[PDB]
Order: sequence, then structure tokens, then C-alpha cells
Amino acid sequence: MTLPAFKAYDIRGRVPDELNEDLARRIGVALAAQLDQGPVVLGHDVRLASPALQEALSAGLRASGRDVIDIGLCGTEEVYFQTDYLKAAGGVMVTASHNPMDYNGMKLVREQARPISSDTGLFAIRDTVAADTAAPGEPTASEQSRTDKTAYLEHLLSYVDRSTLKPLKLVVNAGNGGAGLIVDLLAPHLPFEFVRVFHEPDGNFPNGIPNPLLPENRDATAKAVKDNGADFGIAWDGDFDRCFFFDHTGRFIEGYYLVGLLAQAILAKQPGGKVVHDPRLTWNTVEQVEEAGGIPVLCKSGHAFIKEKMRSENAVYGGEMSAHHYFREFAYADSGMIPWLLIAELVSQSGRSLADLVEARMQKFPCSGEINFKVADAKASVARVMEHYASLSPELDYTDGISADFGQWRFNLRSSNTEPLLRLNVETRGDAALLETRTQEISNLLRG
Ligand SMILES: O=P(O)(O)O[C@H]1O[C@H](CO)[C@@H](O)[C@H](O)[C@@H]1O
Ligand SMILES: [Mg+2]
Repeated sequence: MTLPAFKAYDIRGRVPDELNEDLARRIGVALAAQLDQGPVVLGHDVRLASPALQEALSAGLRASGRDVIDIGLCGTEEVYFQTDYLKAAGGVMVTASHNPMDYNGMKLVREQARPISSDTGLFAIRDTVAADTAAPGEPTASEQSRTDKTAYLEHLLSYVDRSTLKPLKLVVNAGNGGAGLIVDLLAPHLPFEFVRVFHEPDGNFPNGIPNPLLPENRDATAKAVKDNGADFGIAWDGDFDRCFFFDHTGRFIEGYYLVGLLAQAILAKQPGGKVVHDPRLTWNTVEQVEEAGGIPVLCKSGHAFIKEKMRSENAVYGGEMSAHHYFREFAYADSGMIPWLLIAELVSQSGRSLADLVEARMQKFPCSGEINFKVADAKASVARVMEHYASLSPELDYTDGISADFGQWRFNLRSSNTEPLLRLNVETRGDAALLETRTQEISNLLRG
């Protein structure tokens, strides 16, 4: 047995048996040993248990001679921004994301908010913690509280020309996570008319744990949009590093289409830039990026792959279909705030609704949505799919699972690196009927 809470990208488990204040304190001790010189930024989400896990992190860190910058209740992206902006040695965000009520977790970064993942420190942290039986030392460094968000808010606003913004009517749905705080601090500097839904942070989640992808949660933002004649609606996950868009009809916009949209928005800022994208769904992104004068860069999905690739390529923007958007100027980190500011600016400047901006693209490259299969034998199931399609001679690429291009349609089939699952994505060249028959044909094969 190894500590179950240590995953590929972060730490998450049930408190107290998979994650607790003792483990959190040991993690702080262990993280001090893994970072270069400098202070460590700490932050936490709205969960009731999160501050105590932060305080243990801080105690272990300061017992190890690390100055601690407590930035308080915040979104994950604030930890990334402050870690990089303040030139810290690293940062930890205590966040349970959309795990159950009795779960919590941490996301860890080193200098310039570079991810710490299982193969880049996180398992080395785990191994140290698992063998650490030492007595907790006492503090030999200080903790300072740094709640000023001015630098962060100014950074967010710098992505748009505020004189070109229109008084759009925007539904905002923090899901009782933490996004409402940042919306409200931005609001005085924006002309938008906000319709606030599930706005107050409440770690008891009276309206459900924040997760806009679940249909009942999706419909609350949809309803608010349609009922209020909003221009569009934005919903966030709890630590708001993910945002989700609803057009003026209340229709949720599948994340695939936000990648090409945001890339076109950004490439009008940065001519000729590179855009990193994942291989699950591609054709639209590639065409929208080239059409906007940029260069698309294919990259294995997963935030740490995306971020490393953006760095090596100097890519201005990176987008994943699963509602993750990374920005070079934002320390190559993801933000749940930059994207909607960019979209609001695009609608304001173009005179086009969010619906119109994506409508033709969704018709031209219709996609299945990511479809998950839990199966008895992932390898055997994947082979059953590949054998069935072999006689059609698809063009195959193994960048991230299997990508098979048949000409008028393609799919990607992946093993998740964060769950024991197979994940299917299918798209076609403007053919809804071929999309359905091929999705069902593949689905039946995987379920075989
Ligand atoms: O499909 P996987 O392996 O479970 O990866 C998912 O989690 C990553 C990190 O959040 C994301 O970066 C991925 O894009 C995806 O959301
Ligand atoms: Mg999140």
C-alpha cells in the first residue's frame, strides 16, 4: 500500500483517513525539501475543513524554515498567480474541487506556478511523508497574510480593452463556490449588468457541490439566462479554475468550441502566436487557429503536459476541451476568469452573440462529447475497436491514447490518467448522422 490520496496531478482523498492535518503538516515539511529557495504561497477554497488543512501546511512549512504567504480564501488560479507574481518558491491550494463533502485535497506548484505532479515531485513528496515519523519541530519562519488582490485584478483586466466593452447582461453562477468574490471585485471596473445566481460562498453547498457539468446545475444557469434575457451566462466550479458558458438561448456551449473561440480572441491580440490544444477533439481548433493567423500545437491532454508544451513553444494560449484554459502571461496557468472576460470583449466588439460566434463551428465539426466507459478490460476493449476498424486503414496517431482519422470522421480513445476509465471523443466533417452511427458503433464495441 501507498498513500491513496496522492494522485497523478494532485492530492485528494477522504478526510480524515486519506488526508488529515497530520499528513498535511508532513506534506508541508516534505514540500519544503523539494523546492528551491523562497517563500511558499498558501490558499484555500470554501470547504469547511480547508483552512485547518492550510494551517497544518503552514506549520510544517514554517517548522522547516519556509516563510509562508497566506493569501486566504481564494481560487486555485490566485495561488498560481501569486506564486509567480511574488516570485515565490512554490504554492499550495487547498481545494476539494467537486469531490464529496467529506473529501479535500491540495494542488501544488513550484516556481512560476509550474505544476508538481506524480513524476515531478508529488510522489517524492508522498514517499517522504509516508516514512516521516519525526517529531514536528517548531516554527523557524514567519507567516504573513497578503489579501491584496490588486495585482491579480489588474492582471485580469489587462486582457481586455475596457473602453470597447458593452454593458452586456451576464448571468454569473458561482455555485456557492468562490467565484462571486472575484466577480464582485471586477464589477466596478466593467460595464456589465450582472445577474448573480448561487453567489454567496457557502461550504455547506445548499444548492449542491459546484459542478456545472451536471444537468441539474447546468439548468440553473440556463434558466437564469433565458428568464433574464441575459447576453450569456457563466458558471464556475468551486475553486473557479473552470468556467462554463451558456449562450443567450440558455444552451450550454460544449468546451471543445471554447478552445477555438478563445484562440481567435487571443490571436487578434498576439498575431502569429502558437496555440496548444489536446488531441481528443482537434479539427475545429486547428482550423480556427490557422484562420486567425496562429499556429496550432498538438499536445497530450493533462494540464502539466499542456503547460510544459506552452513553455517550450512560447505559446500565447493553450486550451483543452474539458474547460481548461491556460495563458502564457498568466504564468502559463489556467484561469476561470480570463476566458469569460475575453468572450465578453469579443461579443462587445463584434456585435455577434455568443450563439452566433460558435453556431457555424458546431455545425461544421459536430462532436460526441467526451463519453466515459468503465469496462472489465480496457486493453481488450480498445483492441476490439481497433480490430473492427482495421480494414478501413485509418490514419493513426498515438500522442494520447489512440487517434484514428478516417477522412470524414475521427475519434480519440484514451485511458484517463486520473481515473481508471476509457474516454471516447468523436467528431465529423459536418455530418451529424455519421457522428451518431459511429459513436454508437464504437460504444457497442467498447461495451462488448
Ligand atoms: O482525461 P484525464 O486523464 O482524466 O485528465 C483530465 O484531468 C486533467 C487535469 O485536470 C485535464 O487537464 C485533462 O484535460 C482532463 O480534464
Ligand atoms: Mg477546479
